[PDB]
Amino acid sequence: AGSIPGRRS
Amino acid sequence: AGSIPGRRS
Amino acid sequence: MGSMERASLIQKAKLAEQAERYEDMAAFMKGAVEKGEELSCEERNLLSVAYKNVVGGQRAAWRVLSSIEQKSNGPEVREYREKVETELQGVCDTVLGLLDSHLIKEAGDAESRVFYLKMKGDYYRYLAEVATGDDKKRIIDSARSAYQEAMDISKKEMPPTNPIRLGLALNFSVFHYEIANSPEEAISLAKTTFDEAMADLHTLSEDSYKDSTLIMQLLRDNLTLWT
Amino acid sequence: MGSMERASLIQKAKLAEQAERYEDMAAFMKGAVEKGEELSCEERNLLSVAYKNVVGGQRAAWRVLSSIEQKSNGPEVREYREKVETELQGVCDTVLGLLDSHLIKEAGDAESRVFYLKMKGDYYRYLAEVATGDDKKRIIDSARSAYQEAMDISKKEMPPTNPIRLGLALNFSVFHYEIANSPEEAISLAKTTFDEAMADLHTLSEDSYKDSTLIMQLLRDNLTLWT
Ligand SMILES: *Cc1ccc(C(=O)N2CC(OC)C2)cc1
Ligand SMILES: *Cc1ccc(C(=O)N2CC(OC)C2)cc1
Ligand SMILES: [Cl-]
Ligand SMILES: [Cl-]
Repeated sequence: AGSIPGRRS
Repeated sequence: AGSIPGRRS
Repeated sequence: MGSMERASLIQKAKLAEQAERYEDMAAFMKGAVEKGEELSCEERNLLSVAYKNVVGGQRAAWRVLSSIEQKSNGPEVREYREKVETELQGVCDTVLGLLDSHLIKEAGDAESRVFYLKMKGDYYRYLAEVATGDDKKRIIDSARSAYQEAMDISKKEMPPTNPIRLGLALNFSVFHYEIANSPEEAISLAKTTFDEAMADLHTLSEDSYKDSTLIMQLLRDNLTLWT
Repeated sequence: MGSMERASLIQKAKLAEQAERYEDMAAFMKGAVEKGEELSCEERNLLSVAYKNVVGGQRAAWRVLSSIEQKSNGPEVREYREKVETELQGVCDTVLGLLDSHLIKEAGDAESRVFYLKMKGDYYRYLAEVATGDDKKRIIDSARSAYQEAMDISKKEMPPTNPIRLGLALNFSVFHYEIANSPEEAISLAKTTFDEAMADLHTLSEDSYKDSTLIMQLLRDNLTLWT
């Protein structure tokens, strides 16, 4: 189950 | 130019 | 970071991201927040990316060690899992402290207020992942309450395709599935979120369409895993 | 790490490796070295893997920032490159301090002494990568001298297929090519190393054959890039 990949910005 | 990948042991 | 200019902290956070130095990036953005000014859209993203990466590495390590620890059931594996767990809890507490002092109370626009409240739900969710004792229930309710307040605002103030609204619903659905033991609520939220966004796509530019459909696919991936 | 048992430090270094927590792994192995006992073959590898990963991340970040800095030619990019550079130099100095106090002087067997001296050459090579001023020449000679002493021992005491001997020659050839501006010496060393190992492969078991041919391929890859 994936949450938001907020790893790149 | 690659040295030894001693990243796993 | 009190002696460094706010703009320099922001500049160095961007450099640290390029260098994949996420601990530095988080310290720079923590320093920027503590200057006391509100954050722009771009700055909020820098803050969020930095701490997501830091805690993301800690969660991955905690899961490795928790798995080893469960297969074993000396004190070393438990001791080291505890060390990692304490360090993760400290990072979550730091982020929650930034939101509480004073990002959330000064956030009046829907886009900033929903963003910070989603953050609050996420970092309580990370605390809940490792919680066991007398406060696991209270931590879960703290996550639910932040997500719920963010949901209420986003439904009132944002279009169904807004990426923050979509990412909030995605993570709240993961909260329902993984933390709250409510898989039916998780599936219902993801499906209603997906369907209402689909019906709003006709209003978007080519670039906004790409942004929204990307996150809708993440909802779809979860539904495929859950059903 | 003075209050933790040597065996617990070793155990936790292995756990940290599994968790990809290389900074912890290096601190645990630093604590193990400082117990004052010699290190076994496996323990030497743990020490080496830990610090290679830590400095490997720092070198990658330094290269990103140095590239940005050169494209720019405010003070932020230089300042942050300097910060990363200082942190990298501190890690190299720490490893070099462990070798000097007192791993190398207590290492009498060829396998341990060549291993530590190769380490010494590597961490001076990393210092040379970022050096500019009055000591760049002296740092390069410190790397060359450690590699050379290790080479002399390995040629006298190890078979041409020994993986430590092969990895030493590989990295010394990279030193020649990248640091000493001696590409012909680099190519000659890699080719003579490869050829002498090929002629010794017939003596090896299936598993030793796999170990040696793996590193011979790294020599071959470099020769392909260099010629
Ligand atoms: C909560 C949240 C974060 C990020 C987005 C977004 O637009 N994303 C994820 C990736 O960049 C971080 C594309 C939406 C919602
Ligand atoms: C100096 C050195 C390190 C490691 C080896 C070896 O046998 N390797 C590289 C990988 O594991 C670290 C396979 C040889 C020489
Ligand atoms: Cl520990
Ligand atoms: Cl800096």
